[PDB]
Amino acid sequence: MYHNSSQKRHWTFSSEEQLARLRADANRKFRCKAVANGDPVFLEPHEEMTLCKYYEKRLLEFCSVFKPAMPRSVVGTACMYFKRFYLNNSVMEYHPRIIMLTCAFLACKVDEFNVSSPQFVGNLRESPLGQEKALEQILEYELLLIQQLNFHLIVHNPYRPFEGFLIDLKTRYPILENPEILRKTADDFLNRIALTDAYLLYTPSQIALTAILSSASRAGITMESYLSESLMLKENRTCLSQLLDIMKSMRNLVKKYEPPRSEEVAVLKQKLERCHSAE
Amino acid sequence: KRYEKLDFLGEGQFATVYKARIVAIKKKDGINRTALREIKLLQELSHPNIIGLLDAFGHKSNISLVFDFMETDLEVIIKDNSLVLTPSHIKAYMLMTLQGLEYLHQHWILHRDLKPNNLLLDENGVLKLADFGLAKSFGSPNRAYTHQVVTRWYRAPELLFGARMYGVGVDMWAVGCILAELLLRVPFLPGDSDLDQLTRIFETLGTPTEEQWPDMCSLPDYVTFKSFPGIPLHHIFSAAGDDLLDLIQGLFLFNPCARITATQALKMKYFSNRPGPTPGCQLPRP
Amino acid sequence: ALYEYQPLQIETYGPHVPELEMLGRLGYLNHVRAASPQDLAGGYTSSLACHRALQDAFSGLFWQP
Ligand SMILES: CC(C)c1cnn2c(NCc3ccccc3)cc(N[C@H]3CCNC3)nc12
Repeated sequence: MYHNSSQKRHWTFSSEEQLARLRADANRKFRCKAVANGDPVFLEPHEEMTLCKYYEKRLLEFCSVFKPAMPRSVVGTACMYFKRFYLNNSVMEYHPRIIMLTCAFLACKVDEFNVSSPQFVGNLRESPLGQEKALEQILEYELLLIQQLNFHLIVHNPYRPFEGFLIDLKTRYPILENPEILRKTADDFLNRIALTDAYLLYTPSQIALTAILSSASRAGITMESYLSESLMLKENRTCLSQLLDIMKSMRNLVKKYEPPRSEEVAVLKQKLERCHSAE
Repeated sequence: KRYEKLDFLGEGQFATVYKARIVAIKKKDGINRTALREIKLLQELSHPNIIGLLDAFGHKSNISLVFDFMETDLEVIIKDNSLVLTPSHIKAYMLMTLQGLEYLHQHWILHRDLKPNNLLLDENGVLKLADFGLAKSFGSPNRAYTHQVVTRWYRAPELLFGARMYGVGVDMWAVGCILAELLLRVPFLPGDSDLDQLTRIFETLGTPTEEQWPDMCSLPDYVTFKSFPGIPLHHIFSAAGDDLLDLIQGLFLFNPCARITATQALKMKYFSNRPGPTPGCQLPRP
Repeated sequence: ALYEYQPLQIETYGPHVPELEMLGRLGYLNHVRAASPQDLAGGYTSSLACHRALQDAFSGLFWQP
């Protein structure tokens, strides 16, 4: 359950500033380590963020063509693993190409989605020697990934809260006659919310409710009575306001997110390759 | 490492346990899925009657788990002929087991391996459920389960009939078996095979009908048995009180839905009637 | 000391979830998939899935880091 989970306790952060601080500390720690052990080779935190967004997209694409059919909960767990890993680790030390595959592997194990290692690596569009090399790399990085997650493997995704909210709307909110029409767009918004840092800043229930209400507002429905009356928030004004600003900030995070650009990503990919070759 | 090994506690088909400084460390596929299951579940649970995962470490694809050191388990208590299991002791063990199981079921997790040696006892007399290597989350309709779970002696008839979907009853039935083992000091239904396990169940508690199990015939591995009358419960457990008999009957109901849940079992008069459960410090120890 | 059942309470930081047995009365089960006879025989009901979904929906809706 989320309300006493590790995700709530250790992986839900106050603001974007704390996340940027974690990423900057990771970047600076790698810079210090490389300077001591061993400058246009190094990457700044915003460049690391662009690379991380690119490879989160790569992980999503990998999971969306995985055979056998890969549960969406598994994909959410893997993407959460990726985000959490690169909160405290530099893409310059551990390559995101391997880390994302390790995240998918660990998520498949943790979610109880049973798949054999050769079956897993067969989904990679690489030659058999490449698949064996990738499997060896994943095996090397699995324990490292688990350690960097502080052994917090259960990830609470917003999809089940989304389903529960749909059940509640269909039962206790006759004003909205067919909550099913809210699904697609809400799911779409959910996808966009996944691309931001919202999974580290808000609860899965808050994210699901924000997606549903964004779908309702986009459809032209002001279903605020669900919050006021059905959710009891009429008696508590403080709770109502403290939820409304949460959804508003979530919408603003989705508004201010920018997808990585193509040739910019190419430049940073060359930079990362140089970082991992010179080392 | 940070833990200095103290003693070798045991070796199993899945892992080996060492006492160390006090804690207990359990040492191309990758990291073992049993250890990963234990970590992922015990990190999300905190309750006095559930084994605590204090730490975890490892190297390469081997991983060691750190738990609190438990002095004994219920199997050693049951098999020890020099300890008398009074009604108060049995009630205390049952109470701790059911409280841990209620907490576990509230967080939508099935133990699926309940048995006397998986119910460990600390030095203070606190019973903790352990060996979560078969434990799984339940309540999701899109996820199928294996019927091989639970050691055969404590496996529920729905599991023995091939149920791929089940709830807390699979634990509850095992709890009932444990309760029976606490009263008779011997395994209640020691079947040599699945067929023999079902035979012993029906020979002791009668052959269920549709009146007691409205959809038993839908189970994939259901085979029509002989219509046994069973044995009355007061004949099996002569020293059992009426409240204890009601608890046993609820735990051993053939219908899993009708089978009492941990919450319902805790609310039964048996736990509220006299005598009260023994405090942990006064429970028997080998 | 005689045992007394104290229902353990865990703060969910969200709206109240209707109890497991009341779900059918309140009309929730009309919006979840009906359990097949096989699932019922093993002790699986649609009520469990509905209760879990509602609990997940309401868990930590009002919580702030
Ligand atoms: C949580 C787990 C890793 C744990 C914690 N304590 N503990 C102990 N302690 C000593 C003891 C306890 C009970 C009976 C005898 C001896 C033994 C043991 N494995 C033995 C016992 C059955 N097979 C090998 N596993 C554990």
